[PDB]
Amino acid sequence: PNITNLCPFGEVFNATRFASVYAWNRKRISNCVADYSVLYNSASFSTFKCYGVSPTKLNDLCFTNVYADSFVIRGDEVRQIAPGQTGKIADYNYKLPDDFTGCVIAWNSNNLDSKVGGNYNYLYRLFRKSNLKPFERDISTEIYQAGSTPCNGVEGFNCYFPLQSYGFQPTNGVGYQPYRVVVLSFELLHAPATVCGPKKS
Amino acid sequence: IEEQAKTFLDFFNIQAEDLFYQSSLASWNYNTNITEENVQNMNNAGDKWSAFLKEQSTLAQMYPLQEIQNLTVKLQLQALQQNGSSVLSEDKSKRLNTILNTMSTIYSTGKVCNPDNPQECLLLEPGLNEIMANSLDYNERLWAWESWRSEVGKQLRPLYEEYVVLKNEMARANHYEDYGDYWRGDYEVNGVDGYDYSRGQLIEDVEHTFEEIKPLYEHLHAYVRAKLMNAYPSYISPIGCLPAHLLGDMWGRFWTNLYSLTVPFGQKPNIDVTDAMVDQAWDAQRIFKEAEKFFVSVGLPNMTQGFWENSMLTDPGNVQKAVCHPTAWDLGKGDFRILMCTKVTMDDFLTAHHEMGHIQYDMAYAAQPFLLRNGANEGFHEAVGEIMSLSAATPKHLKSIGLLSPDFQEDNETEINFLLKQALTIVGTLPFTYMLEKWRWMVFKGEIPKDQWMKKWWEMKREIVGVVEPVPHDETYCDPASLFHVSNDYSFIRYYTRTLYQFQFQEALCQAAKHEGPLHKCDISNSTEAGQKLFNMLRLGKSEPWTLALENVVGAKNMNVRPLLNYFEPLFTWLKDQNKNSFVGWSTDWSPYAD
Ligand SMILES: *[C@@H]1O[C@H](CO)[C@@H](O)[C@H](O)[C@H]1NC(C)=O
Ligand SMILES: *[C@@H]1O[C@H](CO)[C@@H](O)[C@H](O)[C@H]1NC(C)=O
Ligand SMILES: *[C@@H]1O[C@H](CO)[C@@H](O)[C@H](O)[C@H]1NC(C)=O
Ligand SMILES: *[C@@H]1O[C@H](CO)[C@@H](O)[C@H](O)[C@H]1NC(C)=O
Ligand SMILES: *[C@@H]1O[C@H](CO)[C@@H](O)[C@H](O)[C@H]1NC(C)=O
Ligand SMILES: *[C@@H]1O[C@H](CO)[C@@H](O)[C@H](O)[C@H]1NC(C)=O
Ligand SMILES: *[C@@H]1O[C@H](CO)[C@@H](O)[C@H](O)[C@H]1NC(C)=O
Repeated sequence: PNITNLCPFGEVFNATRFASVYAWNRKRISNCVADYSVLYNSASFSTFKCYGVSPTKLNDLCFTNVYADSFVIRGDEVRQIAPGQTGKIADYNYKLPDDFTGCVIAWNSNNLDSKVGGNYNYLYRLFRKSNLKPFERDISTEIYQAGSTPCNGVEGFNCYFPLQSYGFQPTNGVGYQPYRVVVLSFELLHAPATVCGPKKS
Repeated sequence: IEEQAKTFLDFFNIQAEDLFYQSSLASWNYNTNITEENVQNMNNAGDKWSAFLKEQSTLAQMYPLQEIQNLTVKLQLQALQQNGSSVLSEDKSKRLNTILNTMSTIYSTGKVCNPDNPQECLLLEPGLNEIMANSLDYNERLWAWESWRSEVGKQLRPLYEEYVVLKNEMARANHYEDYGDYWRGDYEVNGVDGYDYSRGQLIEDVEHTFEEIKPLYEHLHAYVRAKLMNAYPSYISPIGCLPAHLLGDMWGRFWTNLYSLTVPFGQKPNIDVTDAMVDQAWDAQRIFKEAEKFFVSVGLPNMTQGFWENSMLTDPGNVQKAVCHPTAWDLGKGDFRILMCTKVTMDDFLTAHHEMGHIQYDMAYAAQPFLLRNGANEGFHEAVGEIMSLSAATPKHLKSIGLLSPDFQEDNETEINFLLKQALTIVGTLPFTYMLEKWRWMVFKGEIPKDQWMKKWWEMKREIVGVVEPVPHDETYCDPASLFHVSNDYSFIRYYTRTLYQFQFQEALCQAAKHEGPLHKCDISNSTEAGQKLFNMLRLGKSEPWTLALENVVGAKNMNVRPLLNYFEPLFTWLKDQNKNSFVGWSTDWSPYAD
């Protein structure tokens, strides 16, 4: 029982920079034996919820396609990263399917992402003409027309730039603090390639 | 259409949260360390915040209020659509701001000079207030009192007149009959199926409720007069108005400083536990933690980490000037804090409960949309803070938390001393608030001609309050402007309405708590039913009519005095026998300068 490639989860979770939620990252995971128990028992997450296979039961399965979606959101938006949810993020920045097979993991990054004077680097979409499909990413930035008068790509009465920044500051209360979110999406497809849990003696 | 306004308010709330936070944080920084740098930063943040509000109130006019059916949009938008003083021409606007700053300046440079040694000047804060609170020399008290109306009062008179005119033009431009009518809009409710309230009803309710409490006041007056005559013999008439300068302060607003002369049973000890705090080595943290427990015990949330980590709970670390005057803060973005340079004393114990009560109200409505994040009306915020303090003060509480000895014997005489102190603090101020607002409203409405302003003031102080000012001042004076709120543009009626809301709340919650005795012996800290009952209202902010907020907490759609009377009924019962051998009420023909 030797140790093989375990997949670069370190680059998923303890990555330096995270994406804006409106333009979330999509990272492919493959060709390895991945231990998920070690994320669960790290006790380093505020949120660790599965809609699919339990956090330590993932270790008894093989998947062919594992994807890690990642981004930064406000703490009060953490509850929206789930199947069946609606809201500013769930409706048009990032949406999980009602039949999602994976797990959503999140943690407080106030000491990493908040800045004195305000961290305005992270963006979310405030407006979209329609809601996103599950796992859809839309990073187009035309000026959003709210009114009936045709808007010629110019901010004005009833016409708004669709993306707005956050303003993360060290003394924001909980819920206005930034959170780093990783979503692990699991698929079983048909290819000579897997992501497996560990062998037991 | 509502749809476009909805989109707009969502966009507005996303901007407003950040700019308000920057401004609030800049003001906070100033208040914890007074220095020019922080002044410059709060002033700059304040100006871009006002500029933002003006740009948004301009955009807001393109969303006709009448097309919006939902209240959360209609109310937030109506709040944003007010044009304020922008309705005034550029010259009238800058002139009014100049006047307001000038009036604040005259009051603020609050000094008078003593003819005994003209180069020696007194300030209002130390000095004149110290004389009015502690000296028993009729003549010293009289000079100090007059010197404030002369000097500061007289200097303000010509500004006050221009002020009234400019404010009425502004109010009319915004479709109010006058500025008093503008202020009364804070209690106005419309289009809510019976929870509606017309601005003119504030006057009817204030006048009605006032008449109903006069008997408590008349007996308090007679009792106090009987006692002050032994401090100021010859000077006070047995059947008259008390001279204004003999009431304990510069305006005759509180009768609290007279307590030491009027103490019912001077042979009995008080419940001032400060010595216990000293023997038990309590510090500021203990004081705030006991206050936190009060709130936790009733079912309210605990304080946030930001509160415990960032608050100025003690004197500043270096020899710094800071605004130590106690106050709660809400910066936006869930950042809650307090400023209070706490000393180990019962007064700060009670203050900590008062301000934390304000924080709990701010936390409860934190989830409301930004323009609705305030109390139901101007008197609600303080009414909540006052009930938390009132409960913390009872001997029942104090002995239960190990602060007052468990062997303390509370009896009839103790209860009376307690209630009189409270009456001097509460009952004795209602006619002041009532009289002042009634007078200012008549001034703003144009009912009192500019050359009859002091004439009416003096007559009303004798007929309503029962106090006679010792000097027959001319119309060159503006004695009401000698008070902070009058010269600095504040409404005052909030104190009248707050007091009555306070007692209605205390009664409703003591009933929820199943208290079995009189209201002054009530402690609701162990009642989670009372906690939830109040909470359900606190969480609403301004999203609902204040009249509904009262139905939810007290079972009423309006204010009442019966709970005030019930709180003090046993004091009253006692006063009724104390005055059986004397005149109750007062004559207004007598004055201390009559001859
Ligand atoms: C977390 O950070 C630590 C730092 O040593 C690193 O070793 C680890 O691989 C990172 N990632 C995870 C998923 O623990
Ligand atoms: C004084 O206010 C300034 C604002 O820059 C702050 O940086 C400084 O630490 C404060 N001084 C003290 C002694 O708190
Ligand atoms: C106000 O907004 C709320 C949002 O849930 C909506 O339910 C309510 O119906 C709106 N008011 C009216 C009168 O439509
Ligand atoms: C303020 O709003 C009112 C609402 O009708 C409008 O009539 C008035 O002209 C506006 N004033 C300014 C200064 O924009
Ligand atoms: C607040 O947190 C403290 C931490 O121990 C807890 O003991 C207390 O009961 C909490 N209060 C509430 C209302 O949850
Ligand atoms: C003391 O208690 C007795 C009980 O009968 C009561 O009659 C008496 O009036 C009380 N004393 C005072 C000052 O109220
Ligand atoms: C009421 O006081 C008792 C006295 O110890 C205390 O134990 C109890 O916890 C208090 N009630 C609540 C809800 O904390």
